[PDB]
Amino acid sequence: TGCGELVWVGEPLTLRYGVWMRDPKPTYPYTQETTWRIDTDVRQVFEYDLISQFMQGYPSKVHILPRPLESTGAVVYSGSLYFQGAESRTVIRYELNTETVKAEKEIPGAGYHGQFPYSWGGYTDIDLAVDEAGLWVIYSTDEAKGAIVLSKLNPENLELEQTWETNIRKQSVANAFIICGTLYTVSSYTSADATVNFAYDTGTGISKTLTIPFKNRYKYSSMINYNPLEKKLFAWDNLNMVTYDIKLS
Ligand code: NA
Repeated sequence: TGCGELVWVGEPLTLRYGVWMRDPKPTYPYTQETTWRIDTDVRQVFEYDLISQFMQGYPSKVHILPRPLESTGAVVYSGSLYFQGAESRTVIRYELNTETVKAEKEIPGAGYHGQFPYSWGGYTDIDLAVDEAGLWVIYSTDEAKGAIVLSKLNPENLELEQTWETNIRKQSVANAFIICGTLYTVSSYTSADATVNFAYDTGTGISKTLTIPFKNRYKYSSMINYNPLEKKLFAWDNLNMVTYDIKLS
């Protein structure tokens, strides 16, 4: 089937100057092979029309954002860059082709700037994510006492269409990502032998503890972007982009 429960994650494979992203819902004038690189005051977004230009690193367009990014936890979705404004709980939708801020949204009650980071720290309080069902934001609040909160976002206007309060402490996991409507978290032990240790199914409200091995090289709050179009995990560890294959039940 197209979707299912995560049962296996492959070994990370290093992909041959900054974190880059592709659109899982490519929208004309862009195509599947359009790439965007965030140069890491993170404010420049470099746009490459072709994979050749991207690998033969010559950009086709440079965007200047109206404000800098809090972190690399941004996504490109349906022609827009969605990101968190520095030193804020504000998510911004920046339409890339028109260079227009189409929407801004305060994530209500969200902690930011070192309140609810992942276990390895950094300004990772708030993460944007994309899956088969659309656009998400992962965060926490004082109301939720540091438990991971997730909200499905309307990609047009950034309204919170639905919110779930999960039963896992955000600061106790190294990372999190959403596949087929299920939130998965990555453990934070000491070895490179991490695990996908928890799942929360937003379709049912059912959560459980898992033991899926997840290879991780550095004790660093990596930028993980699941790409539902490729059905692969993409991750940036401040040094390289890597891809994890997956298998769904
Ligand atoms: Na992420």
